[PDB]
Amino acid sequence: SYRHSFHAGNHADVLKHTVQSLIIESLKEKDKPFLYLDTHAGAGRYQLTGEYLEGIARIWQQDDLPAELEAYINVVKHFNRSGQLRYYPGSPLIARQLLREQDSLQLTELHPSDYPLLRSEFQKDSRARVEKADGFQQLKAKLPPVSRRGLILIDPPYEMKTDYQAVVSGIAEGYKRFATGTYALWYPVVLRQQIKRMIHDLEATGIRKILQIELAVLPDSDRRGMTASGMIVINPPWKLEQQMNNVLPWLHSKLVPAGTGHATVSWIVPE
Ligand SMILES: *CCCN(CC[C@H](N)C(=O)O)C[C@H]1O[C@@H](n2cnc3c(N)ncnc32)[C@H](O)[C@@H]1O
Repeated sequence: SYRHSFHAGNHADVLKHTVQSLIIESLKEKDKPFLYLDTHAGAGRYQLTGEYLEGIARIWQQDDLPAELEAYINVVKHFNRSGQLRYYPGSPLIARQLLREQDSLQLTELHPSDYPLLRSEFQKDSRARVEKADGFQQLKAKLPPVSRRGLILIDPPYEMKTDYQAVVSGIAEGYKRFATGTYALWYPVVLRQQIKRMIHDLEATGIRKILQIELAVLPDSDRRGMTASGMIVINPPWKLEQQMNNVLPWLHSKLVPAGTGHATVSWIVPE
């Protein structure tokens, strides 16, 4: 039975899957195949009361949906053709629906209950390989892709402050093996100081061309839980900065009617 999740489809998922879909659509502009590598792939889909009421529900049926959200929202509608929100597609299903016949998917998830669900989403998809394995080890084992093109999505649990260091080390290892790939790292903002230190750690790797996309629903706080989330993109498609500048004001206005927080795009390290 599909996994239920109180947080699925919230503002952070909206931002993460919007960015994912735009990167995939840019990669599809060239006919050459590419790899989609999902290090922390989850269950695949989520059965939706819940934070989706403040996230995807606020945008998916809007008449003025920006063109930059059409690919993502059309996947959500594919899984909800009745017009009632019942299922939220995870990053693996976004990729399954947007990738072309010549592209490849490599998905990993250690969760003992969610790995079987993920496997069942791809049992009839010959483009995909699903493994019950550590996500960061895939940045060593699966890179570089034989196709020499790819999006690597890194979407891990952040459960203590050593995890923030593990993500940067993992990315450095992937980048050493595949310096031209696009790496998209999702992060939460609970304590801003922890994100500031992670970003410094990422800069200290020497990797260039790192874009930061962040959407906050509340100002930074000491005891409000997750107030924001973002995507750090290494080697973003050239269009992505402008696409996010086009869509972030609309997205923030729909996700946060009270107008609190912010939505920004900027460079951590330039080319
Ligand atoms: C940041 C947590 C995201 N994670 C993967 C989501 C996937 N990329 C998507 O876009 O749909 C959520 C799923 O990861 C698995 N998981 C395993 N262990 C945890 C912990 N400790 N916290 C959260 N998530 C965990 C689950 O399958 C989640 O649904």
